[PDB]
Amino acid sequence: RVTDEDIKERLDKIGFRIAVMSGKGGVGKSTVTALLAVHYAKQGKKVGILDADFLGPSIPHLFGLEKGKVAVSDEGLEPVLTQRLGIKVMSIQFLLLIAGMIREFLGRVAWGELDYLLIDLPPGTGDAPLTVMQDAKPNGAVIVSTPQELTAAVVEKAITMAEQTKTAVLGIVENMAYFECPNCGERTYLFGEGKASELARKYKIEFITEIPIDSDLLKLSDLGRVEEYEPDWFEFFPYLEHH
Amino acid sequence: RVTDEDIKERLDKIGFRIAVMSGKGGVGKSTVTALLAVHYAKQGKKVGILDADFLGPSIPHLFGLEKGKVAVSDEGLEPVLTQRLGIKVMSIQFLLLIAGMIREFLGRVAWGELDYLLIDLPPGTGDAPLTVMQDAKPNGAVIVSTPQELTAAVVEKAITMAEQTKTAVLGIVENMAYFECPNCGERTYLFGEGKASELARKYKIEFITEIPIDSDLLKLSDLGRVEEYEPDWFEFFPYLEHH
Ligand SMILES: Nc1ncnc2c1ncn2[C@@H]1O[C@H](COP(=O)(O)OP(=O)(O)O)[C@@H](O)[C@H]1O
Ligand SMILES: Nc1ncnc2c1ncn2[C@@H]1O[C@H](COP(=O)(O)OP(=O)(O)O)[C@@H](O)[C@H]1O
Ligand SMILES: [Zn+2]
Repeated sequence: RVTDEDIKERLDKIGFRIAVMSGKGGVGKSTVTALLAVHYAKQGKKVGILDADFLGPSIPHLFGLEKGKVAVSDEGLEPVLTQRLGIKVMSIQFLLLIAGMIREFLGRVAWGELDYLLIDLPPGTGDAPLTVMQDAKPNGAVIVSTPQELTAAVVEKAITMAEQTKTAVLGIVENMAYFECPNCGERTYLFGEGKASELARKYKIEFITEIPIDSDLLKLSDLGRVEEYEPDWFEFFPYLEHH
Repeated sequence: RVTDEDIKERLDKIGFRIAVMSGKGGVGKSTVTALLAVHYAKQGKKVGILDADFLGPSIPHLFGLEKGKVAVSDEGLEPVLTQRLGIKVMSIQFLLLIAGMIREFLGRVAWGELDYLLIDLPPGTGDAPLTVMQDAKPNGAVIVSTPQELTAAVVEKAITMAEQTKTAVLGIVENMAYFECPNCGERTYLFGEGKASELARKYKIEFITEIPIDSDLLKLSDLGRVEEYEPDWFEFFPYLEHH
């Protein structure tokens, strides 16, 4: 119902809008989203996450927000805040077609004044995540995918979408690329790993990162305490002017 | 189109029909299917695989069968054989609603005389994999799922389906449960691992196995040479009368 100009006055308080996509599911898009929200929060920045993954909403579960309950004030629908860092989260999970539901998350929700709003788009490069791009129109987007699945095609299907909304591709994250034995510190690289840096150099992308399969990030993700995850794989993410 | 009694004379040559299900995708259902077909083939047994995963058919790709091409003889639709071990494979992939397509794979295809016919059901415990059970009616089925997702509920949704077709639950496979550093041999167990043996003991299941995240099985799976994968995680699978 929210007017297309009603969003304007709402997002005018959001300094930068980042979108997190993936060639598919399992790649770990939502977990990465979480870590980029935690990265920016721990730095003192005000972060907001807009869970746009209707298929499989894992954002609320990563921050122990199973207490799905949306309250409404003058500002509108109050997004539940994570306890530890206080990051604002809005997911349809808190409500026990889609083109308009994101329009509402952008106009009715009270994101207040925050520097970043990470949008956790649905998996894939199809229309589903396309519609969200249309109404959101992020300033930057991050491509998330596993090593064994980081084709130049997919990476290009991404650079493609970012065109229909004119959104800069901020970087590429190669999730679950290697493994480090805590016993000796050895690193065993999975087949196809290393394809991130090459694609990035090829398509002129600035940021690149390789998050290994960390048994700890899996432990805390399930317990809903992903905010206590100490290792920061984004402690090199370039400045993004959020004025 | 095949009559429901036409299958009878067809499956009368198949000694045992095993079904491989999963609480969802990514769990590695199709890869496990492949290894159980390779396990039985390397032992001299005649194996047949019926790729029933329309959503994401990975069986043909695991055996380098991208040469999708179904030939038809007196016997009917000739299933393409894997080069190394000669396992018969039938997938809709070789053809560039579903309730009847499996009926055809059971009546038109020429499985000849084989001891085992592994069926790679679609992911999940919904209706999709249910319909396949109705027409197939396996003698045994194997539950495949990741450690972090092996709830007693899901394990029971399985024991449930096996009832509507009266099919014995042969065992539970905990895929990607741990990791072994080839440097020192250390084992790092992922969060939630070990839930297989417990569920099994609880529900009275005989076979149980834990296949670790093996960078090698990932290498050969992509190259379409999963038949060269030397480690046998089924070298303890109980005998199964297939006369
Ligand atoms: N680096 C990692 N190490 C270990 N487990 C991981 C890692 N990245 C993701 N996971 C786990 O993989 C599963 C899928 O990731 P998820 O973020 O849910 O994917 P997506 O958003 O595409 O559906 C979850 O159990 C998640 O916690
Ligand atoms: N033990 C393992 N070690 C490494 N990679 C694995 C393992 N099991 C599965 N994989 C990989 O995980 C992905 C998903 O498995 P898949 O069998 O395709 O799942 P599903 O049958 O449920 O669709 C594939 O890339 C597969 O090769
Ligand atoms: Zn080691």
